Amino acid sequence: SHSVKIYDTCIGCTQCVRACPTDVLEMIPWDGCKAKQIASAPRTEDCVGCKRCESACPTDFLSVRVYLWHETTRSMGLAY
Amino acid sequence: DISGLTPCKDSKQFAKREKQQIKKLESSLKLYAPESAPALALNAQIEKTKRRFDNYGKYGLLCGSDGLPHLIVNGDQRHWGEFITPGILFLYIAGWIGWVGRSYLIAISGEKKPAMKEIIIDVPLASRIIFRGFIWPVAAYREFLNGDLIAK
Amino acid sequence: DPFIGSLETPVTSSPLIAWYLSNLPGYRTAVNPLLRGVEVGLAHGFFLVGPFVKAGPLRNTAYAGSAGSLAAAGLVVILSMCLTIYGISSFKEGEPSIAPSLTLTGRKKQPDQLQTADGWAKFTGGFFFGGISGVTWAYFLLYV
Amino acid sequence: TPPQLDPNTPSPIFAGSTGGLLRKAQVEEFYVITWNSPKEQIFEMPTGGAAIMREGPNLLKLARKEQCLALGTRLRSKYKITYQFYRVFPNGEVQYLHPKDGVYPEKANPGREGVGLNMRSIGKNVSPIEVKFTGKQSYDL
Amino acid sequence: NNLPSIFVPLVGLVFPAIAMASLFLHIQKN
Amino acid sequence: EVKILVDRDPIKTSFEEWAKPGHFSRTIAKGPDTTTWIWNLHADAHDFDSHTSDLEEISRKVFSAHFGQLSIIFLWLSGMYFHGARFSNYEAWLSDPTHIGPSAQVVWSIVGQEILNGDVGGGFRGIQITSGFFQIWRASGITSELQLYCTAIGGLVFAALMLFAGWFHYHKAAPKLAWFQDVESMLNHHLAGLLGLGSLSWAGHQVHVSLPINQFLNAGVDPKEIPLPHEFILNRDLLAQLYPSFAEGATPFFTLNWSKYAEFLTFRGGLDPVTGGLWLTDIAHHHLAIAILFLIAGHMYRTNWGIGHGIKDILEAHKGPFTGQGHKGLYEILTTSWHAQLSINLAMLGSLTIVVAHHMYSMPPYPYLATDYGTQLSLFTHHMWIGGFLIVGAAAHAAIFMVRDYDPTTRYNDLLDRVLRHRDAIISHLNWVCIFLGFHSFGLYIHNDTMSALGRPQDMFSDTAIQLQPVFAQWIQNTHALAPGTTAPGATTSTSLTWGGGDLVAVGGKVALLPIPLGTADFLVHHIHAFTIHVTVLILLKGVLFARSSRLIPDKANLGFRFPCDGPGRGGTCQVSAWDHVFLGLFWMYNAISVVIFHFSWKMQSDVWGSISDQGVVTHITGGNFAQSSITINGWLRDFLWAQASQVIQSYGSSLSAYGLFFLGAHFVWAFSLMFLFSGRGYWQELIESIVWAHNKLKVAPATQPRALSIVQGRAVGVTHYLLGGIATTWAFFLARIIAVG
Amino acid sequence: MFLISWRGYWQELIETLAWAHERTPLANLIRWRDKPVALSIVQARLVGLAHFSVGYIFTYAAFLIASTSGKFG
Amino acid sequence: MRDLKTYLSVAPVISTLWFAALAGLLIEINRLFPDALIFPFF
Ligand code: CLA
Ligand code: CLA
Ligand code: CLA
Ligand code: CLA
Ligand code: CLA
Ligand SMILES: CC1=C(/C=C/C(C)=C/C=C/C(C)=C/C=C/C=C(C)/C=C/C=C(C)/C=C/C2=C(C)CCCC2(C)C)C(C)(C)CCC1
Ligand SMILES: CC1=C(/C=C/C(C)=C/C=C/C(C)=C/C=C/C=C(C)/C=C/C=C(C)/C=C/C2=C(C)CCCC2(C)C)C(C)(C)CCC1
Ligand SMILES: CC1=C(C/C=C(\C)CCC[C@H](C)CCC[C@H](C)CCCC(C)C)C(=O)c2ccccc2C1=O
Repeated sequence: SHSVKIYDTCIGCTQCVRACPTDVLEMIPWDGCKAKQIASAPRTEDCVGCKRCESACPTDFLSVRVYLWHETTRSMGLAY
Repeated sequence: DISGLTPCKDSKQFAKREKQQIKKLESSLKLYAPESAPALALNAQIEKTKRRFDNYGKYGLLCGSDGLPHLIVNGDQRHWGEFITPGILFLYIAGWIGWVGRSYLIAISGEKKPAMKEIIIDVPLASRIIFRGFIWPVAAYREFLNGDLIAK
Repeated sequence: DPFIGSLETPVTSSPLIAWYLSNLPGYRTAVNPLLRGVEVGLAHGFFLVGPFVKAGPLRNTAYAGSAGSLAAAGLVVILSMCLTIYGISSFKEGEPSIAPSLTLTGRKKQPDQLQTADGWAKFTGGFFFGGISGVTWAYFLLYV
Repeated sequence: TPPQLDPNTPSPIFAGSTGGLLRKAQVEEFYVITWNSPKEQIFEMPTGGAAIMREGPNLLKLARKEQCLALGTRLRSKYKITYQFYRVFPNGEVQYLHPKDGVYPEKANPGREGVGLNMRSIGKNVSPIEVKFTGKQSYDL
Repeated sequence: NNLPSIFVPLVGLVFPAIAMASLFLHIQKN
Repeated sequence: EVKILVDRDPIKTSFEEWAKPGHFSRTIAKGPDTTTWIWNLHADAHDFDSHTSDLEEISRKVFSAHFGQLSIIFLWLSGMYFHGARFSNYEAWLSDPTHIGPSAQVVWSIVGQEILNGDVGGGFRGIQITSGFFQIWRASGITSELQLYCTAIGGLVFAALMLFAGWFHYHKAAPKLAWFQDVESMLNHHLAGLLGLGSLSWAGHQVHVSLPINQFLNAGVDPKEIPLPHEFILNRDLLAQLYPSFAEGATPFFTLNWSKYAEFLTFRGGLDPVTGGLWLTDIAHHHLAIAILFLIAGHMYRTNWGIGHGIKDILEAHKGPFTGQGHKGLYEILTTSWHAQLSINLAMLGSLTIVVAHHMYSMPPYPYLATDYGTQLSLFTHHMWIGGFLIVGAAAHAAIFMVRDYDPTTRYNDLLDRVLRHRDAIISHLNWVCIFLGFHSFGLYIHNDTMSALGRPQDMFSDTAIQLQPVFAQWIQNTHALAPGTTAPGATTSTSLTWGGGDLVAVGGKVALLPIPLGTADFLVHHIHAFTIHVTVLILLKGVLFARSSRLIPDKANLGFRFPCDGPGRGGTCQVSAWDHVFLGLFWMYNAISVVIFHFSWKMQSDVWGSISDQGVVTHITGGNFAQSSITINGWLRDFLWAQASQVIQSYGSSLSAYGLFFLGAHFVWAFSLMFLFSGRGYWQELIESIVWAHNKLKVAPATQPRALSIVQGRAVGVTHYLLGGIATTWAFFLARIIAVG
Repeated sequence: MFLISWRGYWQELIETLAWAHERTPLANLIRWRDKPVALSIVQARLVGLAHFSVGYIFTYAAFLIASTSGKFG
Repeated sequence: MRDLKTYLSVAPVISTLWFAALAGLLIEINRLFPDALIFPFF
């Protein structure tokens, strides 16, 4: 299972949550931004590594980071 | 004279090469009629070859053992025209081009969207800028002395 | 079931094809694996005898067929090895069979014991014996 | 939200294909997606070909979660239909998978616990030399 | 003598088979 | 019903849209932020389907582009004719075609390139051409240069007319959508009008102009003494002296006693001994028959009247054992999108071009064409390459249609769904076939090489040790040889001399044609051809079928048609789009065509071409070493690549030197392509960062920030350079060899 | 081959081959223990580099030794 | 006239005009002086 981390530079535009193809990220209430929300990655075990969340993130550098890690049946995208 | 090289007028292989070229040209020349245009063209080619060899002999180059001219880039005063003078001319031309380009870039940097000026050049401004390159060394030296050449 | 990754075609589902495939020794579930392996090895060795003696390096000399026969036997040995290890890495000592439990209709049937350590061991032994016997029979019939 | 159940829902009209379930479904797991349609219409299956969804409740079996989510997002985008999918294990356990709180992830919901949050800039991570000879990683700290 | 006729087949064929079988069994072992 | 529908002044002609680049797309029209903008401006220029969504504008743009292409083609033809008229030795070559090499280009005398003016012959110096235009002009009856000048002027006029027509049909009167969607009338006019009438007129020209002039030339008359072509029309006495049937006039044609025209409408076949080509009477007869057939076949579809057939009715009312209801909604699909039609036409045109090359090399239709080897080689290779490229493009357009124009709700077809529902079996079977064919075909060669390298020539697959003969091809050859005796009583001889059986034909001391033997080598090369074709088909079909979705990626259609990948996840998803499949199949098409042309060249040089002495012995160019040296890879490398490259590398200082230079230059380009195929974008971007810093230090930073090329752009550049380098290398080698030795 | 063609094509081909192996009779009795997958990116790059280097070295060594030993001068 | 002049100032057109003029000048210079290997004026 890969590792997905979220930093505090997020502005809560909800693009990463919409971009995820396996329902890994969601949004929670927060306090330190105008949008009053921040993303989170509870369902880490379902990540495949497509890095679409990093593709859709407006910041100087990404506030969501994906590090590849130990692979399994789910992360390898195998249907057989 | 230098590095065991022979002056090109003295060397015999130079004349041998000229003889081979003339014979090769005449071999094809013999086919066509004397009044035909190909004969005139081949005669002009022969005259050009003779003139080229005469000029190469006159200019004082040094053929090697194989009979072909060699170039000396040492800086010896007897061979300054082979390398040094064309080098100075090339440096002058390249400095002209670079100075003109940099001046145009700095001139168009002022506007709000210089990209549209780069993709679509404006002709009057470039025409005004181009002729300032005739004095590029003086301007470059003065800008270096002042301190406007290098960005800070 | 339309949502299973398989299609129904005249070739894959016909009474003749079904009968012919179910009567093959590799699909007889009730029979113990040794008798199936013996037949499989006999057929495989009898088939394998030919090409070695017909296209061998010495095929033009007088020794040819004999040499070819020997080569065939050697191949069988290698094949037997390729079976034995396949058992050791697949089936444990105490685990039960892993064959499908229910038939196409839906009736519950006894799983095949071929997918077991003892079953595979019997199959390999029968295959080796049958292959050697078939190679010997083919050589004797061809050059006597 | 309380997880629901899918006792006896029928299935859409399909002619069959070779893109269906494989040995992993019998051995490891598979997924089940259920939705509700107001009228009978033709849609495109993720495995190739077209199928027809009966009016009322519909149920489908797939191999991976990505196919389920793609079909669900296509349904929501085009037909404006609510859907939900579960994961099924060989032993018979059924686990509710799609929206766990009852609301879609893109909508902020109170009472949600935050996981994987680092209260620093991405450039404040320590060098790999500081975490050497230990089982941790720089981004984990 | 005739050592090559005994040693070349051994190294060429038997030893690779033994090593391959041992390595396959060790890899597949749980 | 069928009607003419147009719109008046849909667009206004002005230069305001010329000033602003990229007006077609708003994103491009916004302005250049980085350099990538420029690279986009040329990529989306011709993608009319993405500029808008209305079919009418797309159809009008397509029509105008067709008109512009026709104008360009007419300009090219006019230029060729003008070069033939002015700078050429056509009149000298006409009298002595065997001993004079054609030439139609003259090089200036600026630098020293005057060595390129070789001694072609006939008191002329220039570059020898291999286009085969001189044979066409001779077969047309042209015996002067004024006619060529007039033809060039007419070509210029027609090009101007085509350009004006394009402008008029885009900016003044543009047809509506219903005009383009009338396929029955278009088919009727293309069959009866474009094809039948043109061939009928050409047959009339051949009957009235080409045959008498060619007969006079073949008799031995000087070209300057032949009567002008209009004299034959004006003077019936001359034609009566030549062909007495004309004395009867057109009365026999209406009298149905057509046998009287047997003098200039024959069915003999074979090659003409004097010129080594097909009989002109046979060509005129064939054109007349083809005109009749096309005129009859052009009245099949119902347009504006009761009689006729409906294409939709024919498709829908089709019932068969394996098909069933089948073709129900194909008419709407074919009449809705341009990409399906483009793919079908591209594939058909490629196949037709390959067939054209084969039929042209087999039976030479022009006089003094078989004995000119360079022309034959150039025509064969050029047509093969064009056909391969078209066949490749067909699959790409099919994938484009399947990606962006396919919806199963509004327009549903049963056959397409059935095919899409079992793609795995098709792909698996094709993969197995490719693996089996490749294994056998290449293992035969590797076994031959190994057996020959070990001093065992009796264990190879050759004509002497283990024979694998093409029995079916030999049976077909024997049947064709025996065909005119009993099966085709009308023909005096067989259609071609290729069939085993008959006599040898040679013109002017050089062999024209003789029967071609078939052995083990032909078997092996044919199987290699089949293997390569199967692999290319597998690649293209896998690209087409899995375009919409796949087991790995269930939503590939949302990403589009041209995307690099999906990400580093799932183990890696590089090159999953259909564009990558086409880019990969280009390489295999190149490989297959190269193998085919190599086989053709070596076989023709070894077994057919040659010279004949007075005694009657035939000496071939390479002395028949194909049957024993082409069974191993070492033989292919030594007896073909090493032996036949002597001429190209030794051409320095002669009139062929240019070819040698190309033989080097192409090589360079090939190596250059590797730089774009082995690397990635990140390294180049990181290097450009430091270069940009060094620029920034001296205040020469451009507003358009430099950016490295995109992944798709890099792949396209690499494949383009690879193909160009390989093709240019083969071109230079072939031309140098066939000009220096033949 | 390893230096131009990339992973997705081969992954789809492997999936199709796995389906073909699973569906056939008399060969579905034999089953694998490790799921077959296509090579990784870095692994494929390494394999291509190794092939390139081996071919380079062997070809040049053969040419040099043969040319220098044929004449012995 | 304004739009035509603006179009004529685009990069490819100006580039092709400049390079055609340069090529013509170089060709004419090489024609007037056929061969040149060293600078002989000094
Ligand atoms: C590394 C060492 C090696 C050695 C020593 C051999 C040795 C031999 N090879 Mg093999 N081979 C090798 C590697 C090697 N190979 C590789 C890497 C390849 C792949 C290219 C091949 C592919 C190959 C082919 C394609 C052929 C051979 C054949 C031969 C035989 C040639 C002698 C003869 O003329 O026939 C004398 C006659 C014989 C048939 C010998 C019969 C007795 C043999 C040795 C069997 C003894 C049986 C025994 C039970 C073997 C199994 C035990 C197991 C541990 C190996 C001989 C057994 C030929 C052959 O065997 O014919 C079918 C042949 O056609 N080899
Ligand atoms: C790829 C194709 C290929 C083929 C077909 C051959 C073929 C041949 N090789 Mg060569 N060879 C090849 C490539 C190939 N080679 C390569 C790549 C190398 C390495 C450089 C060599 C090196 C080599 C050596 C060193 C030798 C040969 C020799 C031979 C012969 C030995 C045959 C034999 O003993 O075993 C045949 C064994 C079999 C078990 C046959 C299996 C195939 C059966 C018939 C399957 C057919 C399937 C059937 C239709 C299934 C339908 C089922 C249905 C009924 C339900 C044979 C003519 C030997 C020689 O001396 O010959 C003169 C020899 O010594 N080969
Ligand atoms: C019998 C008359 C007729 C003729 C001769 C043609 C001939 C042609 N059509 Mg077709 N067409 C016709 C009827 C006809 N059409 C009708 C009724 C329709 C409407 C259903 C169409 C719809 C149509 C389309 C939509 C397109 C064509 C295209 C083409 C051209 C194909 C290019 C090529 O193959 O090179 C052959 C090259 C030559 C023979 C050039 C010779 C020039 C010809 C003789 C021009 C005269 C043709 C015109 C119909 C008559 C003038 C009428 C006008 C003055 C009032 C070719 C000029 C394609 C094309 O290239 O577009 C330009 C194209 O895109 N046609
Ligand atoms: C019969 C005519 C034909 C037509 C009308 C089209 C039409 C179309 N194609 Mg298709 N295509 C064809 C044949 C055709 N194709 C063939 C034969 C192939 C196989 C190679 C393809 C493969 C293909 C691909 C791979 C793609 C298309 C796409 C497109 C669209 C974009 C066109 C574009 O922007 O290019 C404008 C022009 C260029 C970019 C010029 C590029 C420079 C070329 C490659 C250089 C050739 C150099 C020259 C021969 C050598 C001399 C060098 C000298 C200059 C120094 C357009 C609708 C593109 C698309 O996006 O579709 C949606 C797309 O991606 N086509
Ligand atoms: C010359 C080098 C080369 C070779 C040999 C191959 C080989 C192959 N390619 Mg690749 N390829 C290459 C370069 C090469 N490619 C390049 C430059 C590209 C451009 C990116 C591609 C892109 C590509 C694509 C896009 C595809 C392939 C596919 C294939 C396979 C075709 C099926 C088949 O013929 O297998 C039969 C086997 C052979 C021809 C290989 C040689 C085997 C010989 C006979 C030796 C056998 C001897 C023996 C068994 C060895 C044992 C010795 C050992 C025990 C020590 C095959 C593995 C196709 C595929 O995989 O589909 C099936 C496919 O779709 N290739
Ligand atoms: C080469 C060329 C050219 C030229 C061309 C030409 C010169 C053409 C011509 C053409 C022509 C010149 C044509 C014609 C046609 C004709 C026709 C098409 C006709 C028809 C007819 C008919 C159809 C008839 C009918 C009838 C009958 C059947 C019977 C009786 C009655 C009648 C008579 C009615 C150009 C420069 C352009 C361009 C480049 C190339
Ligand atoms: C392949 C190809 C080519 C070629 C082409 C060609 C060669 C073409 C031709 C074409 C042609 C050759 C055409 C023709 C046409 C014709 C027509 C179109 C006609 C018409 C006619 C008419 C219209 C008539 C009318 C009339 C009269 C006048 C009289 C009587 C009545 C009537 C009404 C019938 C090239 C090289 C370019 C390249 C690309 C490809
Ligand atoms: C070499 C290379 C580059 C670098 C290539 C670049 C930057 C292309 C440069 C093209 C030209 C030479 C740049 C300048 C173009 C202007 C028209 C110049 C105008 C000035 C005068 C010459 C007129 C990549 O960006 C790349 C990306 C992805 C995979 C492989 C590669 C790759 O191999």
